[PDB]
Amino acid sequence: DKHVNYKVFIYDHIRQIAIPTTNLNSQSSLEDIIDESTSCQSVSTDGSIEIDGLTLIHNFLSESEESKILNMIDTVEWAQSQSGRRKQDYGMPEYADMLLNKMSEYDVKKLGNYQPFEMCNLEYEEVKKSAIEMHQDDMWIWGNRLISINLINGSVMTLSNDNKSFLCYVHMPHRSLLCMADECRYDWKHGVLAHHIRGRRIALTMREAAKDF
Repeated sequence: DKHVNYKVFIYDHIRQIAIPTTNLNSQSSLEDIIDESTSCQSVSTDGSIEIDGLTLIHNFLSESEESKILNMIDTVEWAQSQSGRRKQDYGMPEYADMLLNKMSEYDVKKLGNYQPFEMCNLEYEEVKKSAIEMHQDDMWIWGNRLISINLINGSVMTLSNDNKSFLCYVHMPHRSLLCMADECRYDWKHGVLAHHIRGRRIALTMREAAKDF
């Protein structure tokens, strides 16, 4: 753990702020996150922070929508990625248009006007011990908003801030959408630890370019 002596926060999806907690650590179990995530509303705002650009929307997809998408996903072949992951590189998929619209309908200001260069499905699997390390995309090549939709199972998106030694867990439930922009995009690195994966999960990624080139 690089985050062993970090200050750990939990994201309150209702108040849309990160509360510090002593009940979590850098090696917290997936259950610990969920219990703290649902119990942090009554906790004090003392020491809390606001992470501008972090947008979690519960139940972004319905079960019909998800089922339709998952069936279309599995027709296409899976490539090999790193750290026990697989991928499908796309823009091309028919279900992209739908997702872009729903994103605009919920919020035209933030999630509208979105033309991503890449749309990528990232398959996780508990048995492979799939994961993605803490990292950040360069602002000179990659743009503002990073979308991620939780298919099959939810998980936890771990955020870090090295300059301030802040660790933050965002519980992403089944069929939730996480948009990462602004501060969250540019001042925080993001990752998903192996012990936060429940069975199989497919993260439906999107990302826009910084420039047309």
